[PDB]
Amino acid sequence: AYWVQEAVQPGDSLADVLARSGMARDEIARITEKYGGEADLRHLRADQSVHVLVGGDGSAREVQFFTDEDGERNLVALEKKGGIWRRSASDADMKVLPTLRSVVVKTSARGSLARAEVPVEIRESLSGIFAGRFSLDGLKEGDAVRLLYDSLYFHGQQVAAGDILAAEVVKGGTTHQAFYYRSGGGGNYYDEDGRVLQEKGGFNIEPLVYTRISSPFGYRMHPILHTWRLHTGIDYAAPQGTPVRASADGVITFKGRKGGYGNAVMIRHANGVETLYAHLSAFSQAQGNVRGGEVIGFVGSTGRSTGPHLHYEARINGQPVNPVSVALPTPELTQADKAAFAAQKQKADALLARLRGIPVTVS
Ligand SMILES: [Zn+2]
Repeated sequence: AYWVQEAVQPGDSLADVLARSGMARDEIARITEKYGGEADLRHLRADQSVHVLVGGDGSAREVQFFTDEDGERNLVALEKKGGIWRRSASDADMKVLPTLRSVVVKTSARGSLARAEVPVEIRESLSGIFAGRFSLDGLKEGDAVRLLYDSLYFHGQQVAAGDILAAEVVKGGTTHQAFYYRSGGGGNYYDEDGRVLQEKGGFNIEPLVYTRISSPFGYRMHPILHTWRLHTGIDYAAPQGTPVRASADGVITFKGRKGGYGNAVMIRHANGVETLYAHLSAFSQAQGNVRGGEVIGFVGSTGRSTGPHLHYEARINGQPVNPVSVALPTPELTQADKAAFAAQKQKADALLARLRGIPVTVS
């Protein structure tokens, strides 16, 4: 038994990829007939590789791939049980593993990170996190990037990257650090002193007054089904018609129906950052240039939505990232939180510090 990963090319159906990985047409039919009516298997996104576990005989035992809907990515994990295709449904299937990287830039940050196999999710989040302290494209030969992040493994196969837990960038001899601190939304990023990393202006407001965050950005395991789903933004539950505001100055690049996002507004900000405001009930008169705080629309349940909520999504260079401390203001910590933060960051700091003493990429 051994694994194979077949890269998804634009226009590929699940069948095309499985066929190209050498799987028999009969086997492909069985998979498409059984799950083709629960997820789009006819048009997969080419941002991944389909994983297939092939037994000694040469027949498939397990297939792993992501299906996409506007606002989410569902891990379709199938496995033969008694020779019958079933959805993997074990809370032991996925492991979330801490991963550490130390990269020394040769010509560019993004290229050196790409070479070290740092996933695009992580490269673009890193760029967003330090935006207020320095630009990532400004790193030169000799500069260094150290990362501690969650890596998601399904039956031993790395399928996705989770949150950055800690990051250190040494630029022109200056050390910049960011630590993830959490205590129903995710955490926030603070520097080594528990202070906000973001610039004075930029993203100074949440896009609305809301009841509660019904779903943060990130990978979540379904409590009963044990299936995995990436939420590509934050769902803020709020009453129908609640005003929605541009989180920062920018230019509106889209206003209208956007598939499963329903009524949506897209804003282009600086630094390749875009914000998306989805499921709106209505638009405002905002057009072209917008100011942070300007009303751009109103909460609804248009598109793929059960109840009223704003789906808020941040994209850096086209990649959806966790909006916290990137396209949202970071709340300042109280002296109490600063203490709890200092204690919680000691483990991550020890790891970054140990790799600092190494003058080349660790590999
Ligand atoms: Zn959503």
